[PDB]
Amino acid sequence: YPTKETAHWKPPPWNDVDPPKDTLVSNLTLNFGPQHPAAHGVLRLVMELSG
Amino acid sequence: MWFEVLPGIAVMGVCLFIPGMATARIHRFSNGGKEKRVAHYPYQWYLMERDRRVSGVNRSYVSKGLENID
Amino acid sequence: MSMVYMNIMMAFTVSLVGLLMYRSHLMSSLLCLEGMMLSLFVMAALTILNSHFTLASMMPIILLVFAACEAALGLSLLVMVSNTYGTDYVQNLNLLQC
Amino acid sequence: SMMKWNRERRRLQIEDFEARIALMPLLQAEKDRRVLQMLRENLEEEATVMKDVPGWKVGESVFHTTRWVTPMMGELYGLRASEEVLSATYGFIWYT
Amino acid sequence: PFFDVQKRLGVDLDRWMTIQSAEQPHKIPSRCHAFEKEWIECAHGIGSIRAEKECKIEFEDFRECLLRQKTMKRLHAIRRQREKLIKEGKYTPPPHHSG
Amino acid sequence: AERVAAFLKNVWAKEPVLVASFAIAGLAVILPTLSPYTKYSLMINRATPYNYPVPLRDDGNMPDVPSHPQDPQGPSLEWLKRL
Amino acid sequence: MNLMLALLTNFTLATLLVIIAFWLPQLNVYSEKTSPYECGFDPMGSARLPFSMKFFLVAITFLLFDLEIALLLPLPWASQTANLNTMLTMALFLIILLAVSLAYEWTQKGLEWTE
Amino acid sequence: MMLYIVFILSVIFVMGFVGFSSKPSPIYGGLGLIVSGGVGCGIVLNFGGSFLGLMVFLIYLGGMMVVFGYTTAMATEQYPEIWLSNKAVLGAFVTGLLMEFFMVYYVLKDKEVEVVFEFNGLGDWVIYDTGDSGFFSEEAMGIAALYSYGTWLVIVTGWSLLIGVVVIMEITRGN
Amino acid sequence: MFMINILMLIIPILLAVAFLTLVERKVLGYMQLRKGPNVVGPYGLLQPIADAIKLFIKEPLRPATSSASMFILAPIMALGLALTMWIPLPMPYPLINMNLGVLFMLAMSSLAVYSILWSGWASNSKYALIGALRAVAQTISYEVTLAIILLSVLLMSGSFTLSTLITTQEQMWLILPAWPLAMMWFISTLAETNRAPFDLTEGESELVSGFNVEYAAGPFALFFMAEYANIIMMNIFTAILFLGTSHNPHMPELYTINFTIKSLLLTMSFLWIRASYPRFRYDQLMHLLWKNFLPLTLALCMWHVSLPILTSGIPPQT
Amino acid sequence: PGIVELPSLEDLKVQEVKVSSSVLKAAAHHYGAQCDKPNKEFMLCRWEEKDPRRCLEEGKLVNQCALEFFRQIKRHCAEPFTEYWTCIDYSGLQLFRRCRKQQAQFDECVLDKL
Amino acid sequence: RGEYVVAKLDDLINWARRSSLWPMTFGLACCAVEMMHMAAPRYDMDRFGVVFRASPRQSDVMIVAGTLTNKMAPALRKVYDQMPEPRYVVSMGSCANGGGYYHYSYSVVRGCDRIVPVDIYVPGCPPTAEALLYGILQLQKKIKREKRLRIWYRR
Ligand SMILES: COC1=C(OC)C(=O)C(C/C=C(\C)CC/C=C(/C)CC/C=C(/C)CC/C=C(/C)CC/C=C(/C)CC/C=C(/C)CC/C=C(/C)CC/C=C(/C)CC/C=C(\C)CCC=C(C)C)=C(C)C1=O
Ligand SMILES: CCCCCCCCCCCCCCCCCC(=O)OC[C@H](COP(=O)(O)OCCN)OC(=O)CCCCCCCCCCCCCCCCC
Ligand SMILES: CCCCCCCCCCCC(=O)OC[C@H](COP(=O)(O)OCC[N+](C)(C)C)OC(=O)CCCCCCCCCCC
Ligand code: SF4
Repeated sequence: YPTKETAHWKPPPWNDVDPPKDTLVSNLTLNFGPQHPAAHGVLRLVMELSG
Repeated sequence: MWFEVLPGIAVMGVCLFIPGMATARIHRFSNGGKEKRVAHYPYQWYLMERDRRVSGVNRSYVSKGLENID
Repeated sequence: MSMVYMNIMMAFTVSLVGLLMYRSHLMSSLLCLEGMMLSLFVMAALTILNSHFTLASMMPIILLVFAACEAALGLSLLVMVSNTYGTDYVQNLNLLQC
Repeated sequence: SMMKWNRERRRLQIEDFEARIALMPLLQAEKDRRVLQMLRENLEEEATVMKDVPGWKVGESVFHTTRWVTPMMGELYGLRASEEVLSATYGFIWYT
Repeated sequence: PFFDVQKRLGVDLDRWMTIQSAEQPHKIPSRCHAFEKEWIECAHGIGSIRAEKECKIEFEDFRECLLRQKTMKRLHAIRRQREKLIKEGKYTPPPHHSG
Repeated sequence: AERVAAFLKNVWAKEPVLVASFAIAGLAVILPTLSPYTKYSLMINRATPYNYPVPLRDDGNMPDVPSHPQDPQGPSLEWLKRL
Repeated sequence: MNLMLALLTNFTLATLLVIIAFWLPQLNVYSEKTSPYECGFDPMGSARLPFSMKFFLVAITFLLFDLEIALLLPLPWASQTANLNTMLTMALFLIILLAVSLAYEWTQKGLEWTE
Repeated sequence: MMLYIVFILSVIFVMGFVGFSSKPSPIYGGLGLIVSGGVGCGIVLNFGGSFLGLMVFLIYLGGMMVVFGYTTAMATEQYPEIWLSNKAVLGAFVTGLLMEFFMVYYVLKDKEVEVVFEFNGLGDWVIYDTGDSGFFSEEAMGIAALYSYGTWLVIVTGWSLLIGVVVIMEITRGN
Repeated sequence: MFMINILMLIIPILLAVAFLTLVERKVLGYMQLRKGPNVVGPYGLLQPIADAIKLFIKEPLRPATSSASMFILAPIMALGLALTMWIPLPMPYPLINMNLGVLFMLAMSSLAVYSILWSGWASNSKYALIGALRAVAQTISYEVTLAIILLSVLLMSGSFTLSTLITTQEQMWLILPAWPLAMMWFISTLAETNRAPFDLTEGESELVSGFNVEYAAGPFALFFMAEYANIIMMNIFTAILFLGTSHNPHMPELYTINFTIKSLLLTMSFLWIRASYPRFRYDQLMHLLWKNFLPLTLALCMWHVSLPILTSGIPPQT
Repeated sequence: PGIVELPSLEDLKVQEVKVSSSVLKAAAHHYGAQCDKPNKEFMLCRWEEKDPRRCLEEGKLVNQCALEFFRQIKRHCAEPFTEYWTCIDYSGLQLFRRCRKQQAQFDECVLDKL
Repeated sequence: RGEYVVAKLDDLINWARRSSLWPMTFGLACCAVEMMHMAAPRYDMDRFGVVFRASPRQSDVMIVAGTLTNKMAPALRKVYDQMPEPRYVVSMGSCANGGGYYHYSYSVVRGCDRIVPVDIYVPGCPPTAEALLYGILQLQKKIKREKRLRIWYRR
């Protein structure tokens, strides 16, 4: 029984599997140096970290 | 030399000795020269609250011997 | 029914009302489930300890054991929700329509 | 060594418990009089406080049975000072 | 129980903790042991329909022991009356009730 | 007996912590069922008098119940004083 | 009374030390001084961003094992019972099942952190 | 007065509940549940159960430590909400304290209050038992009976914890 | 006289912590072929006094991005809880005599973790956050092992009372019957105190300063004071647990001298270890205690439940 | 319903045993050997009657026999007993272990003189 | 007298600050190698109370040991700014003093004193470990002669 509310409803996938969402992995960027004991003084190591 | 490290250990040792000594001596002073009564279970607490009443001065560490029965 | 039972029973009601009114985070609602278990533990422990119901003294412990299972189970589902949408928002959990 | 000393510790415990078992008849007899004395003192004082209340019956029981019911803390220390009520209620739990 | 496997098999799975007047470690009694025992023995084998009316006296005493509603009301009246008399200087507390 | 010895040596060379764990746990399960002293642990616990020994009303027909604590009747703890 | 007074003294001393720290010294506050520290260069993003937990499975398992200490800690009192045969059986059964849980997760690569 | 310590702890117990029930950032909600766990331990500990009070505090201290790690991984945003940053959070926080105030105000004034049940305001100390136990802790003897009396409880809880580990691995496998 | 007893506990503790910093710098110095503090005072005896004054007259800063109430609550909680773990310790008489003292210390040690988590989170800094989440991993690593190691020992003592451990070791130290448990316990106190080789919450060479990277002046000193008061306490706990001292009720001072020496030596071993070993990776610390200590602790827990039963050596309940 | 019946203060009047807990514990073993019959009589009354009001008379004979017990110690073993319970009184736990030498002196006096 | 008291308080805080100097763990170039040898056993800067700490928020002294380039200059100012006061800067070596061997380079800052204030200049290329230690003990004497409280007392 179509209504205004259910006009944009569409039948679910034939196998219950929805498409995976667009990659939104947010890696953490960290300045490892230069003022860092293990950076040997003048190294600015920009690291993408996951955990 | 290494024995120049000892003065810093002696001061540290004296500081660790005081807490134990102070508690031991303060308990004696607060319980008439005896160990503070240990009451881990109600029976021991029941006897300590009976000591207060028997003492007649509201102190559980004041003992009453055979001189108080006649 | 002393004045302590009022606050304990009010704590359960607050955590129940807190669980039934979601804001956004699934984690915020999981805390309300663990809050409700805490109220039930305290209320049961008080009644058992006051009535000297000796054997019932283990019931509050058995109540915490199964509160952890639910809490761990709720966290495991929260991991999979986060892995699918990048957040623990409950508004994303709407693919299934009543 | 550990199991030989623990075995000796169990015998020292039985001796300690038998010392209590020797005193319990004396302690129980004293406690019974102490509880009955306190209840009577509350009854002799409920009479004066509640002399004017219309329907009050001094010493009325809340139970249908005539069996002896162990008084709870409120009944026994109903009218006594807060100092002794504090020690009779939380004295043990707070003694550390 | 919906299925009474315990009763037939003769195995006691959870009956040992159902009541507070049952056997306890070191024979430690519950505060309302006598009241529960009386209500249980009065209402044994007669069904809850009859016990709800024929064992009403024992069950009301049992509830009084459990929650102490009537005792606390009685204490409240005595305490409230004493304050009224004292507030209007009409009653002197005795020594053993003060120290 | 040759192939089994190979398994034990292999684990003893690669997981010595686990070999000690299972060996320790195996002794915990086996020795109590064999020790002759396990029965005394039960008796010592039963011999510890937490509660008061409520006396029995004497109807005149209880020959095995003592009238005084120091009477020969009743359980004896002579075994415990030597254990 | 003693325990509560001991706690009040410890956290009162802790508080008074903090108060002195903020009111005794000479302060010169300006924007660059209180900016977040990232080794000299401005942080690239917010510290409040998600931080992936690679040991999430082991952290959930900690919740279940942390409840075994609640069940195991009564053992010293449990050993005082007259039912030693039953008590020792259920003590070992409970510990063994705790060990089988560890074995299952270990063998199924559950204790290995995610890549 | 110290005679109302249990009641005073139960007021903080509710205030902590309003802390996380208003649902701010789970970081601050976790703090609220720790305060309630701490005072809840105090309340139980004053009725004669020291093991139960210390145990629930111990379990919830580890419980919220895992929750803290999960909050920085999966329940965090750029501006974590405090009890003042949001009208919905602030509205529910002020409402909870006001109801606590009125219930506390009426119980301490009338010595009674009727909400579903009838509560008595004389003080929690009036219901304590006047007899002493023996040479043991009744709470400790009851908890130690789990292994001699609670054979069936040990099996079901033991099996539940075992299956709990199997289940969480299955749920989080992802394939 | 009870307030005087409290002050006669915390004040000497704060003095011992102050001079443990001197003792560590000189012991590390001589194990590194140098001297350490010897200029400020005779043999460096005034170095702790100079450091305390310097830190408390220095400017403390609240970072612009910090959560102030939690940022300032954390140092207060750390020092308040490090002083609270001394009140049940029998030396030989506890200030607060608890029937469940072992449980109380466990509960307080789990609550003191949040002085790290809230410190690191409230700072709103990436290195403070990485440091805070290393404390979550560390606690997940040792908590289960630590509690069951205590339980195994308490099955030979028979109670959770700390003063009972004195009676248990009246004939012999518990190091002999429980040397395997003493080894794991010692390592677990290193992990629990965030000490090298398990100093990961700070991890100087990796996280600059870890959870307290943003702390300055007095607030930093409170974290440092809490850190050093814990290692002394965790070694007093070890001496009571495994190196029991004889208690003569007429000479309670002899216990204190002998008990103090063992605590100093165990504390010196912490400094000895910090000079000798590298640092674990914090995922390697988790595998150390879950794959090696936990399998052994579970086995030893079963062994110590059965050994008293099969030898008729169950300790008394009271 | 009904009035709770209580004894008068004259029915509860009796000569108390005013000795501290250390005195009682020092003499407990001998006390339980000599005063068994009045003790066990009173203790049977409490468990059978279940009412402290029904065992007041038995509860007085417990007091009467305990006094006579200490009077006999006060006549023959006054000095050894005082040393014994002074040493038990010193310990916080009132341990028997630490007073064996003083216990022996108290045990031998009663054995010979009583 | 009030002047006497503030003089003694000044001697106390001045003593505490010069006896507990905590340099930031901050080195740029070859001059940091000579700074390592001042921490090595022969000179043992730790015995004077001088302890390195990595966090700028726990440091009292910045030793600019090496060359300062235009790329690094913003980083240096940031870490200097994040030092709680009182804070002192020691410039070590020709590069950090006035550019040294690289004075005329497109990418070198001609002296760290263009970026931060400097309290002591230690000459050399590199200064020997014993020459840096002279500058540290010269900084301590400079702190010993501060008159913070006396100047406050007569404002
Ligand atoms: C070769 O290539 C290159 C590198 O590659 C290596 C580089 O790297 C770099 C970059 C260089 C740098 C960043 C500088 C390098 C310089 C060095 C000196 C590093 C070399 C190696 C070292 C080992 C130096 C020092 C490091 C360590 C680990 C030594 C260990 C000894 C110590 C004393 C450190 C700290 C130890 C302890 C025990 C604690 C002392 C700490 C304190 C803060 C003092 C006490 C604390 C308190 C809080 C006060 C106490 C009292 C209180 C709080 C009050 C209590 C009392 C009351 C009453 C309240 C360059 C340019 C380079 O070219
Ligand atoms: C009566 C009650 C007491 C009995 C309780 C019953 C439960 C007992 C088990 C409880 C402990 C749970 C763990 C048991 C399983 C052992 C762990 C396991 O699953 O190992 C599987 C192992 C996987 O490793 P894999 O990747 O394949 O690489 C090595 C290959 N060789 O693959 C393998 O290769 C393993 C090979 C077989 C290992 C056998 C282990 C037997 C353990 C029990 C021995 C106990 C007796 C020993 C002590 C004797 C007494 C001193
Ligand atoms: C908790 C509540 C805190 C209250 C405030 C406390 C800090 C401020 C107190 C200053 C009082 C005052 O007036 O001292 C100042 C007076 C002289 O005053 P003046 O020259 O007229 O100052 C007018 C303003 N000038 C100075 C800018 C022109 O110098 C003195 O004689 C002593 C000053 C040093 C402090 C002495 C205390 C020593 C303690 C030692 C601890 C180890
Ligand atoms: S001053 Fe000399 S030693 Fe120092 S960085 Fe420059 S070139 Fe290298």
